[PDB]
Amino acid sequence: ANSTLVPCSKSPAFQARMKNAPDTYYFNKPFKAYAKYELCGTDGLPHLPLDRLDRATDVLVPIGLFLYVAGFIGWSGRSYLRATKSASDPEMKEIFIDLPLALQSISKAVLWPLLALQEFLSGDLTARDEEIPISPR
Amino acid sequence: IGPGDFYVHHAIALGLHVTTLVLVKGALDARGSKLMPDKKDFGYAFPCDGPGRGGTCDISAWDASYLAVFWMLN
Amino acid sequence: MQHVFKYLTLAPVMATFTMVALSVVLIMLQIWFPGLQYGTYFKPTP
Amino acid sequence: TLEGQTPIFGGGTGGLLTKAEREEKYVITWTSPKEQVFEMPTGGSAIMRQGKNKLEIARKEYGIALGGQQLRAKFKINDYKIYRVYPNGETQMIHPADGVFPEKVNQGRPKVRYVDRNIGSNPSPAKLKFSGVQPYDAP
Amino acid sequence: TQAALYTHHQYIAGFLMVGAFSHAGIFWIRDYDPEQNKGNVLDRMLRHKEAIISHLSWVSLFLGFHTLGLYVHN
Amino acid sequence: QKVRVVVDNDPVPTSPELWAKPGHFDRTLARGPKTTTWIWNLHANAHDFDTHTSDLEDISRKIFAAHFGHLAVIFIWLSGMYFHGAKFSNFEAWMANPTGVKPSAQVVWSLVGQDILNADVGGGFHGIQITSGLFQLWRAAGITNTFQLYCTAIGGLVMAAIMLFAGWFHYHKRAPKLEWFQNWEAMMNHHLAGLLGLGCLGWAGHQIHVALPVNKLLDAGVAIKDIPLPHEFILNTSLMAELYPSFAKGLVPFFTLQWGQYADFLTFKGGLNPVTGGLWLSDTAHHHLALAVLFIVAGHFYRTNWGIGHSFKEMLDDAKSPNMLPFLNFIGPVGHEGLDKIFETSWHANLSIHLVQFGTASLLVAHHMYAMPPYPYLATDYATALSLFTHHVWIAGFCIVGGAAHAAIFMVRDYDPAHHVNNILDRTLRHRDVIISHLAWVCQFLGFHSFAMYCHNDTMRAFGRPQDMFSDTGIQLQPIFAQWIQHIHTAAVGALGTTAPGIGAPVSYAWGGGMVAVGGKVAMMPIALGTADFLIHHIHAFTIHVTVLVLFKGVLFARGSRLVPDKANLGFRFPCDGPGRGGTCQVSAWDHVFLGLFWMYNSLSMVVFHFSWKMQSDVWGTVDSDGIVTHLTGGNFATSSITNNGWLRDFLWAQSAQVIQSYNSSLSAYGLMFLAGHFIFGFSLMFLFSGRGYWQELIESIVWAHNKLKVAPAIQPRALSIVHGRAVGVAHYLLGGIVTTWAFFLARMSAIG
Amino acid sequence: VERGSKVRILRRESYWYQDVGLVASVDKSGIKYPVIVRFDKVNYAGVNTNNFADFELLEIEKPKA
Amino acid sequence: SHTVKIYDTCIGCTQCVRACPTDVLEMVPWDGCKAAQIASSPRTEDCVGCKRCETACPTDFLSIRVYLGAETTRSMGLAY
Ligand code: CLA
Ligand code: CLA
Ligand code: CLA
Ligand code: CLA
Ligand code: CLA
Ligand code: CLA
Ligand code: CLA
Ligand SMILES: CC1=C(C/C=C(\C)CCC[C@H](C)CCC[C@H](C)CCCC(C)C)C(=O)c2ccccc2C1=O
Ligand code: SF4
Ligand code: SF4
Repeated sequence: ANSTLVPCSKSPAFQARMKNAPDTYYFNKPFKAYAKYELCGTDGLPHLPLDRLDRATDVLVPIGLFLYVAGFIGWSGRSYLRATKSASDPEMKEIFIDLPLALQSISKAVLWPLLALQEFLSGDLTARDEEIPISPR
Repeated sequence: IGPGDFYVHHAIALGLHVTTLVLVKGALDARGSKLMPDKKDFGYAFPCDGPGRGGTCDISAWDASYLAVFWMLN
Repeated sequence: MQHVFKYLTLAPVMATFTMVALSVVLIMLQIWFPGLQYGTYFKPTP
Repeated sequence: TLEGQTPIFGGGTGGLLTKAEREEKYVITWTSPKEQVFEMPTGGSAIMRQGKNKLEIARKEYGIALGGQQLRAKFKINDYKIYRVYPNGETQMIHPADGVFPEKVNQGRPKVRYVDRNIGSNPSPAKLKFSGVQPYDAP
Repeated sequence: TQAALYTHHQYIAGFLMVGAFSHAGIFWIRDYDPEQNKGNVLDRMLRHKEAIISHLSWVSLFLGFHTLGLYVHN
Repeated sequence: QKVRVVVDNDPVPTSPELWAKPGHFDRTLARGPKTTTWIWNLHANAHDFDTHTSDLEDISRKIFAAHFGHLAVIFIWLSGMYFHGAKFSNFEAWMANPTGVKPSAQVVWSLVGQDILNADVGGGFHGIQITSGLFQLWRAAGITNTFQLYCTAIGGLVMAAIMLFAGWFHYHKRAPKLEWFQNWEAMMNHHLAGLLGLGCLGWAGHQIHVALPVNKLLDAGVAIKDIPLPHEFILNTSLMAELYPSFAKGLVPFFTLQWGQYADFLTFKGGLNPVTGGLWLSDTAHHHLALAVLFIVAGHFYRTNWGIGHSFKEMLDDAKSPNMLPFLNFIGPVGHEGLDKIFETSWHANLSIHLVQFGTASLLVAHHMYAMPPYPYLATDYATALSLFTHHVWIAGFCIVGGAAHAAIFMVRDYDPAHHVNNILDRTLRHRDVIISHLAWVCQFLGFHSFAMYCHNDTMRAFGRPQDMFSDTGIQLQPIFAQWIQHIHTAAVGALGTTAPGIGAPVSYAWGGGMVAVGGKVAMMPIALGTADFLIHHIHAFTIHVTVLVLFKGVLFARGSRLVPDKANLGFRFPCDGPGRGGTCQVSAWDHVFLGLFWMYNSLSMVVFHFSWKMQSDVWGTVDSDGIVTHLTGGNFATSSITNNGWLRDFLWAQSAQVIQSYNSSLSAYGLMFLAGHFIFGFSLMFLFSGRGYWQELIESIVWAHNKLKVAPAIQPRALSIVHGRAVGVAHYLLGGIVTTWAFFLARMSAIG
Repeated sequence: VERGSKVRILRRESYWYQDVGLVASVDKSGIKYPVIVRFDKVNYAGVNTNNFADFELLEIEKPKA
Repeated sequence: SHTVKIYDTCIGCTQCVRACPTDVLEMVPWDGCKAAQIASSPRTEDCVGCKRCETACPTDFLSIRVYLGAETTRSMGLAY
C-alpha cells in the first residue's frame, strides 16, 4: 500500500494551504471537498493515484463519461457523412449543414456503443483494403 | 519521482513518437506517395517537384530527416 | 427570408453557434460547481 | 549578319553583360505594322520601329517571353525569330527551329526522348545498381 | 562532469537515432527491389504503411493534446 | 461645370440570396468546394475587389461602401471605450486623485478564479489597470463625470448606425459614377478645408469654450462638484470673463485684427503645465486654431469649377527637364509626365502612398507625445506613456509595410508600360540594379559598423579590456550633430541665438532647459545623448535600411528580373517558378512583403526596446524633497546597453522579473500571455521551416484511416498552399513576438510605474 | 467496359488507384488508352478525368439498363 | 543539362509545349492517341527545369517528366 499519500484532511501542509486561501467562492467549497475526498502528497496538494482498488469509481466515472461523449460526437459525424455520400453534391452538404439529416444522426448516436457493435459484427464498420485509395509501394 | 516526473516522461514520449513518426513516414514514403508516385526515380535528396499539383516543398525523404532533426533536438 | 435561413446553416455559422452553446454550458458549470476535480465529481458537498 | 534596326531605348541596367561577349548572346528580330511601345524583357519600356526590328538579349528565355507573351499575344506579330550568336561571329537560328511554331504539329519532326511505357513502369533503382543507367533511361 | 556526460551521450544518441532512419530511407530507394523481397516480412511493412503512419500520428496527437492541455491547466 | 455629381439609381438590389452563395464574387469559387483549399481561397480573396470584376467604376463603388463599414466598426469600438469608462471604471475617483489612482475600465466576472485580475487600482475600485490613456484624454477634453461619457457612448452607436446606412445607401441605392471618384481637385479642396480645416476649427472652439475653463479650474484645485457644467461657461459669460478677462469684450478684437488682446487664452508659452505635466491647453487651442486657418487656406489651392486654382495635371506635366533646378534636371525630358494616368485608374497606388503617410503620422505621434506630453497626468503615468509609444510605433510599421505591399501590387496589376515612356517611373525601373546594389552595400556597411561593434564591445568586456570598448570611458563615439541640435533648440527659446523669442519655456524639456515633476515623479527631463545613443541610433538606421532593401527590391523587381523575366504574368502572389534556374523560391513580390514583415518586426522591436530602457534609465523616476532623481533602473543605459550581453542581462533578464513572478497576483494574466506569446512564436516555426509536400503526404495516411472507417469527408483535405503556409508562419511569428513584448512591457509598468 | 460502366482503377501511379470511376466514352481506334473515366474526387491538379486501358480497369457494376 | 522524357500516356494536348519558357518541347506526329501527336524534347540543352510543362500536363500521372541533372550556364538561368 502506498504510504507517502495520505488523506488531505490529515495533511499538515494541506491544512496550511486551507487557512491561507482567500475567502471567495473559488476556495471555500473546493477545499472542503478536497479535504474529504482527495489524497495529498507531502507538498499539501491533491494527487491522483491509479494504484487503489477502492475509489475505482472515481477513475471509471470520468473516463466512461468522456468516452461516451467523444464517441457520441464521432458517431454523429460518421453517420452524417455516410448519409450525404448518396447525394448528388455531398460537398455542399458539408459547408451547408443539412439540419434534418444532422438531427437524425444525433438522435441515433445516443446509442452509439450498441450501434458500433452491430456495425462491427455485420462487417459494415470498415471498408475492404482493396477498395481504398492507396499510394504505390 | 512524483507528479512532476509523470508529466515530463509523457512529454518525452510525445517527442519520441513524433520524431519516430517523421522518420518512419519519410522512410516508408521514400519510394513514392500519392503526391509523387515516382519518387524513387528522383533519389533520396532533391529540392521538390515544382509548384504543380498544389506544391511539393520538402517532399523528398531527405527532407523528412531534415524535419526530424528539429524534433530530435526538441 | 429563405436565403437567410440557408445562410444560418453555413458551416462557420453553425460551428460558432455550437461552440458558443458549449462554452455557455461549461461556463455555467464553473459558476454553479466551482472547483470540480477528478475524484470529486458527483459527490455531495461536505 | 542580322538585319533590322534597334528599338528606341535610352539605356538600362538589365541589358547585356560579360557573358554576351565571352560565351553566347541572343538576338530577336521581328517586323511590326506600326511604331508602338512594348516592355523590355528586363524592365523598362521601349519603342519598336516601323520596319524590321532587332533586339539584343542576354538569355533565350527573354526572346521566348517577348515574342510569345508580347509580340504574338498583344501585337499580333508572328514572324519573330530568335538567333544564338557566338563570340566568334557564328549565328544560328533557333526559334522557330524548322519555320513552324513548336506548339503546332509538323511533319518530319522525330520523336526525341520518348519512353514506350507509362511512367509507373520505370524499374526500381536497385536493379540498375552500378550500371550507370537511370530508371527513366532504362529500355 | 555528471551533467556534461549525460547530456553528451544523450544528444549523440539522438543523432545516431536520426541517422538509423535516414539510411533506412536511403535503403528503400537505392537497395530495395520488390522482386527479391516479394511476400516477405519487409514487403509486408510497406504494404500497410498507411496504418503505421496514421496510428503513429494518433499517438502523437493524443500525447500532445493531453500533456500540453494538462500543463496549461496547471 | 466640370465638377458635378452623377450617380446610378438602384444599381444593386438589396437581397440576401447571395449570402447563401459563398464565393460568388469569384468565378472559380462560385462553383463550390472540391477541396479544403476552396475554404482558404474564399477568405483570401474576399476583399480583393479588382479580381471580382474588371470594371473600375464597380470597384470604386465597393471601395466607397466598404469604407463606411469600417467607419461603423471604429464607431462601435469608440462607443465601447466610452461606455466602459462610464459604467465599469473608476474615472470619477481618478479625477479626484489623478496622481494616486491607477486608471481602470475593465472588470472581470468571478467564475474560475479570474477575478484575481481585478487589481487594487485605488479609489475603492477593483479592475484591470488600463494603459490606453483614455482618462487623461477625457480630462483634457473637460469631461468630469460618467454621464458625459455615457452620452458619448450613445452618440458613438448612433454614428455607427449612420455610417452603416451610408454604405448601403451609396452602393445599393445611389452609387456614384467613376468620374465622381476621379475629382482630385474637388476631393483635395473638401478634405483640406472641410475635413482637416473645419475639424481643427471645431475642436479649437471646444477647447476654448469648454476644455480651457474646466481644466483651469481643475488645476486651481477646486472640486469636481463645484465646477459648473461646460454649457454654463457659454451661457453665463461672466464666468468666462473671470477666468479670462479678454472674453469680456466679445468678438470685437477678432474682427478688427487686434488679436493680441486674446493672448490670455490663446497662449504661446511652450513647456509643460507644472500642475499636471501636460501641455498647456491654451497652447493647444492656439495650435489647433492656427492649424484650422492654415488647412482652410490650403483648401482653396485646387481648381474645381471657377478657373481659379492649380491643376494636378499641369504641375506633373511641367516637372521635367529643363524646367527643374540645374542639378535636378537628371529626371529626364519627360519627368513626372504620365504619372497622372496612375492616379486615374490605380487604387493600389493611392493606398500605397496613404499607408506610408499613416506610418509617418503614427511615428510622429509616438515621438512627439512622450517628449511633449499633451495630456494632463500622462507623462507621470509610466504604464500609459510606454504603452502609447509602443502601440503607435507598431501601427506605423505595419502601415509602412502595407504601403510597400500595395506599391508592388500596383506594379504587377495597374502599371502600363505605354503610359510611362522615359518618364521618372520608367527611368527608376531602368536603373533598379543601380539602386538595389547601392542599397545592399550600405546595408552591409551599416550592419558591420553598428552591430559588429556591439560584438567588439562584448569581446573586449569579456577580455577584461574596458578601455578598448566603444563607450564614454573608452573609444568615444559622441553624436555631436544630435547634441548640437539639442543646444540650438534649447537656446532658441532663451534657455544661432534666440531664434524663437516668443516661446517662453522650451518646446520640449527632452532637449534641455530644466526638469518637470508632478507627483514626486519625473514628467520630462533632458535626455542626454552619448556613445550608447550613437550606437543604438545607427542600429535603427541599419535595420530600417535593410527593411527598405527587402521591400524596395520586391517593388522594383515585381514585373520580373534577370532570373524570371515574366514574373508579372505569374502575378503578385505566387509561390515560385519551379526548382529550375537553381531554384526560384520566394521570387514573387508578395514574398518580399512576407520577408519584409520579419525585418519590420526586428527593426521596431529594437526601437521600443531602446525607448523602454532609455526612458527608465535616464528620464523616469522619483524626485525627493531635495530635487535628487533616482531613476527606475538607475542609469544602466550608458554602460550596460553598449553590449548585447548587457541587453540580455540588464534589460531582458532583469526587467522580466515582474512578468516572470506575476503568478498568484493581479498581474498573472500578463504572466500567462508572456508564455502564450512564446508558444505562438515557436508554433509558427514549423510553418516557416517546413513545406507542404511533407504535410500533404502525411494527410494521405490520415485520410486512409478515415476511408477505412467510412468517415472520409467529401471536401478532400489538403495541406495549405505554399503561399498560405508562409502567411500562417509570419502571422503567428509576429503575433507571438509582439504579444510577448506586450506582456513584458505592461507587467513591469503596472508594478513599478 | 463500355459507356456508363462503373469501374475500379488498377493503375498503381494513378491518383484514383483502387478508387471508383464512371466510364464516359470508349475509343474504337487502336490508341493505347481508349477508355475515358470520370471521377467525383479531383486529383492534386484539380483534374477529374483520365484515360485508361482495358487491363487497368475492373468492372464492378454494369451500366443501367 | 536536365532530362525531359515523354511517356506513352500523352494525349497530344500541346499544353506542355505552350507553357515552356525556353522552347524545349515541340509536337511531333504520332499514332498512340486520338490527337495523332505527341510531345518531344529535342532541345533539352535549353531546359531550365522550371517544370512548367509538368504543371500544364493534364494526364494522371504525368506524361512528361523533368529530371534535374548537371547544371550549366543556361540551365541555371544566368544572364551573366
Ligand atoms: C467638406 C467635405 C467633406 C468631408 C468632411 C469629407 C470627409 C470624409 N471623406 Mg470625403 N469627399 C468629399 C467631401 C468631404 N469628405 C467630396 C466633395 C468628394 C468627392 C470628390 C469626396 C469623396 C470621398 C471618397 C471617394 C472617400 C471619402 C472619404 C471620406 C472620409 C475619410 C475617412 C476619415 O478621415 O474619417 C473621418 C472620420 C470622421 C468621423 C468624420 C465624420 C464623418 C461624417 C460623414 C462627416 C459629416 C460632417 C457633416 C458636415 C456633419 C457635421 C455635423 C456638425 C459637425 C455640424 C471622411 C469622413 C473616404 C471614406 O472613408 O468614405 C466613407 C473615401 O473613400 N470622400
Ligand atoms: C487601409 C489598409 C488596407 C487595405 C484597404 C488593404 C486592402 C487589400 N490588401 Mg492589404 N495590407 C495592409 C493594409 C491594407 N490592405 C497592410 C498594412 C499590410 C501589411 C501587413 C497589407 C498586406 C497585404 C498583403 C501581403 C496582401 C494584401 C492584399 C490586399 C487585398 C485583398 C485583401 C485580402 O486578402 O483580404 C484579407 C483577408 C484575410 C483572410 C486576412 C485576415 C487575416 C489576418 C492576417 C489576421 C490578423 C490577426 C489578428 C489581427 C490578430 C489575432 C486574431 C486572434 C483570433 C488570434 C486588398 C486590396 C492581398 C492581395 O491580393 O492584394 C491584391 C495580399 O496578398 N495586403
Ligand atoms: C466527423 C468526425 C470525425 C471522426 C469520427 C474522426 C475519426 C478519426 N480521426 Mg479525425 N478529424 C476530423 C473528424 C473526425 N475524425 C476533423 C474534422 C479533422 C480536422 C481537424 C480530423 C483530423 C484528424 C487527424 C489529423 C487525425 C485524425 C484521426 C482519426 C482517427 C483516430 C483519432 C480520432 O478519433 O480523431 C481525434 C480527433 C481529431 C484529431 C480532431 C477531430 C475533432 C473535430 C474538430 C470534431 C468535428 C466534429 C464534427 C464537426 C461533427 C459534425 C457532425 C454533424 C454534422 C452531425 C479516427 C478514424 C487520426 C488517425 O488517422 O488515426 C489513425 C489522425 O492522425 N483525424
Ligand atoms: C557511421 C556513421 C555514418 C556513416 C558511415 C554515414 C555515411 C553516409 N551518409 Mg550518413 N548519417 C549519419 C551517420 C553516418 N552516415 C547520422 C548519424 C545521420 C543523422 C544526422 C546521418 C544523416 C545522413 C543524411 C541526411 C544523408 C547521409 C548520407 C550519407 C552518405 C554520403 C555522405 C555524404 O553526404 O557525403 C559527406 C557529407 C558531409 C561531409 C556532410 C558535411 C558535414 C555536415 C554538414 C556536418 C556539419 C559540420 C559541423 C559544423 C562540424 C562537424 C565536424 C567537422 C570535423 C566536419 C554516406 C554513405 C547522404 C546520402 O547517402 O545521400 C543519399 C544523405 O543525404 N547521412
Ligand atoms: C512550439 C512549437 C511547436 C508545436 C506546439 C508543434 C505542434 C505539433 N507539431 Mg510541430 N514542428 C515545430 C514546432 C512545433 N510543432 C517545428 C519548429 C518543426 C520543424 C519544422 C516542426 C515539425 C513538425 C513535423 C515534421 C511534424 C510536427 C507535428 C506536430 C503535431 C504533433 C503533436 C501533437 O499532435 O500534439 C497535439 C497538438 C498540439 C499540441 C498543437 C496545439 C493545439 C492547440 C493548442 C489547440 C488550441 C485550440 C484553440 C481553440 C485554437 C485557438 C483559436 C485559433 C484558431 C485562433 C503538433 C500539431 C507532427 C504531426 O502533424 O503529427 C500529427 C509532424 O509530423 N511538427
Ligand atoms: C499637424 C497636425 C496636428 C498636430 C501636431 C496636433 C496636435 C495635437 N492634437 Mg490634434 N488634430 C489635428 C491635427 C493636429 N493635432 C487635425 C487635423 C484634427 C482633426 C480635424 C485634430 C483633432 C484633434 C482632437 C479632437 C484632439 C486633438 C488633440 C491634440 C493634442 C494631443 C496630441 C496629438 O493629437 O498628437 C499629435 C499628433 C501628431 C504629432 C501627428 C499627427 C498629425 C498629422 C496626422 C500628421 C500629418 C502629416 C503627414 C504625416 C504628412 C502628410 C503628407 C504631406 C505630403 C502633406 C496635440 C496638441 C487632443 C487634445 O485636445 O489634446 C489636449 C484632442 O482631443 N486633435
Ligand atoms: C543574427 C542573425 C542574422 C545575421 C547576423 C544576419 C546577417 C545578414 N542578413 Mg539576415 N536574416 C536573419 C538573421 C540574420 N541575418 C533572419 C532571421 C532573417 C529572416 C527574416 C533574415 C533575412 C534577411 C534578408 C531578407 C536580408 C538579410 C540581409 C542580411 C545581411 C545584411 C548586411 C550586413 O549586416 O552585413 C554585415 C554582416 C553582419 C553584421 C553579420 C555578422 C558579422 C559578424 C558580427 C562579424 C564577423 C567577423 C569576421 C568577418 C568573421 C570571419 C572569421 C572567419 C573564421 C569566418 C547580413 C549578411 C540582407 C542582405 O543580404 O543585404 C545585403 C537581406 O536582404 N537577412
Ligand atoms: C503544420 C503545417 C501544415 C498542416 C496544417 C493544416 C493542414 C491546416 C489545419 C487547419 C485546421 C484544420 C484548422 C482548425 C484548427 C483548430 C485548432 C481546431 C479547433 C477545434 C475546436 C473543437 C477547439 C501545412 O499544411 C503546411 C503547408 C505548408 C507549409 C507548412 C505547413 C505546416 O507547417
Ligand atoms: S517554393 Fe517549394 S515548390 Fe517552389 S521551387 Fe521552392 S521548394 Fe520547390
Ligand atoms: S501536356 Fe502532357 S498530355 Fe499534353 S502534350 Fe504535353 S506531355 Fe502530352
